[PDB]
Amino acid sequence: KVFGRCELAAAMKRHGLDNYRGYSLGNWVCAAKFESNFNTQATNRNTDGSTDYGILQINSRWWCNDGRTPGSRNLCNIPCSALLSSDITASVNCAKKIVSDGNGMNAWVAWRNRCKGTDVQAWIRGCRL
Ligand SMILES: [Cl-]
Ligand SMILES: [Cl-]
Ligand SMILES: [Cl-]
Ligand SMILES: [Cl-]
Ligand SMILES: [Cl-]
Ligand SMILES: [Cl-]
Ligand SMILES: [Cl-]
Ligand code: NA
Repeated sequence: KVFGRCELAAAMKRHGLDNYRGYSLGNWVCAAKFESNFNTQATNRNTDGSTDYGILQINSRWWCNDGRTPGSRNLCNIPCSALLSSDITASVNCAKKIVSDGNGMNAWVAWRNRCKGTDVQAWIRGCRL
């Protein structure tokens, strides 16, 4: 599914991401935009053989199981495929564990390079939140 911007904001917000670990909703929307263009189906292969999955491009090196990332962990206890669902529950639940791991949203390299310190509130402007 390709979410609309406000659609994704509303789902993130429902699922409890707004101000999760002190990150306003716009940070999460911005992250999703630059990670997946709001596409739940987005995948990207990393150089190390791991793969990033879903709207927040969660990586199989640590966070999910895809059966093809040697030495990896599955800290969210999910098949990576669950991160591709039109239901964002698994992505949000796993993102909450990621963002609590000590580096906050710096865990998402695209958030650090494209969202951090920007007017991230723009990403939820106009939404009936
Ligand atoms: Cl947009
Ligand atoms: Cl915001
Ligand atoms: Cl594996
Ligand atoms: Cl393969
Ligand atoms: Cl594990
Ligand atoms: Cl599995
Ligand atoms: Cl933080
Ligand atoms: Na894994």
